[PDB]
Amino acid sequence: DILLTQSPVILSVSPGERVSFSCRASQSIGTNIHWYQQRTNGSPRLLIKYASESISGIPSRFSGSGSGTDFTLSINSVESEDIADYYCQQNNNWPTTFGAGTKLELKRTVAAPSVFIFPPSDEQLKSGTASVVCLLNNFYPREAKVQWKVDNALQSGNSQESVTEQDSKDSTYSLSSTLTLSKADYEKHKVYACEVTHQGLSSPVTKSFNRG
Amino acid sequence: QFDLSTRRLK
Amino acid sequence: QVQLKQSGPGLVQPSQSLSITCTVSGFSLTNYGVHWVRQSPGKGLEWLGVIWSGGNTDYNTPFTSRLSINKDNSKSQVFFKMNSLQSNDTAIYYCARALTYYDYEFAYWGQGTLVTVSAASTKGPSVFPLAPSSKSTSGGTAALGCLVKDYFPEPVTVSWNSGALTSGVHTFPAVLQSSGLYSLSSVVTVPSSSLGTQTYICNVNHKPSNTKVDKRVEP
Repeated sequence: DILLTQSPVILSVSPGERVSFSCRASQSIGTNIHWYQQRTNGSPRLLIKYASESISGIPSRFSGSGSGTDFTLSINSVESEDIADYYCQQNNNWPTTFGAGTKLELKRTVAAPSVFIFPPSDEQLKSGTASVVCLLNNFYPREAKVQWKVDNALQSGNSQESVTEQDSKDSTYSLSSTLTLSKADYEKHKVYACEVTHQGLSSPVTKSFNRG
Repeated sequence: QFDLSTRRLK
Repeated sequence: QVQLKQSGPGLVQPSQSLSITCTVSGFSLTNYGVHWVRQSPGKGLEWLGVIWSGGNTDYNTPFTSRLSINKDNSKSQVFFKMNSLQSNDTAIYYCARALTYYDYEFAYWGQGTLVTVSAASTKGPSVFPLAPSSKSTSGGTAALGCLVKDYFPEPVTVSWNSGALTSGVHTFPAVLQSSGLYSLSSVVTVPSSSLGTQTYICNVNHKPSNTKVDKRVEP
């Protein structure tokens, strides 16, 4: 089987910049290479066939070149909608094989998160569990710190974070930190606090509530 | 590494 | 137009078998081959096989003994079946069609089918509101959401107001809890002045358990 090596694994660029993805083959494959885009939650989308040939419905900014073992996909001026993974495919040798892919990330200006907090619903409390959700909305860059405190007691290990993929429109990220307790522990305490640290904030933002 | 939840490299 | 629509996601026990149906439209199976590709964390995109116009099949070498593809031309259906699955066979399975009948440049893909291989049991989620308030409000904008908790396996689909609300929506990737069950939240920001006039509903659909819940979210 032909091994296709895509390098680097991650590309980070600013809008309007030209960008190139590389695909190297373990032996000559002529111009038998196709390129694909995969967006968040998407199926692969065909961009270029046979190294350089265009595809109906694909923006002109996408092109491809190369022959033999060294191939290049190019976007002449990156947009935010280009945030995706890119894969190469050879079909000179059976079976057709794919590269491991390159991730395309966009830079943008620092944006502080909007911070919101949600107490557990009475509904969930009936089930005997309490989730407190802290939301960090539309921020950049991705790095952030979320610290939970219950009645001035620092929480550790009892929360889980999730971060969205980069927004294809504004290039931001959003994050949820969920603190989980039993109903009993939740009822034994008053003050629930989510403290947020981020590069876009000149001081930590604390969002909190008193149970009741 | 490919993530089945998001269909994106992580 | 040309479309490939696969059967929904689900759970399959280890050592058992996997079956996916690909229903096509906008072209005839008698004129095009249908290919099967998968995408796994371990090996990324792998070409699995193909059933051609005339019924001939090709299978990638490592799968020749545990893979069968069949079809009903009149029904425009292609059937993918794979035996003795292990946990690393957990992957997204795609059916696909090339530009020309004989080629392999895949211009048309099905939506994919997330197949989880695990000994565990299918469990539907509970849906709880993330109610908007003064503590989720800033500058005329309120945030609200739904907590989709304790389901297995992935995935769940979440929409808002039956698809009519898409702007400002963030559905977070599921996280696996120590219980071995998944949980996620879906949020959306709206003008706070619409809270007294507009209804907000998260439509949650966990296909592997055939569980559909519509959760109204109020301040």
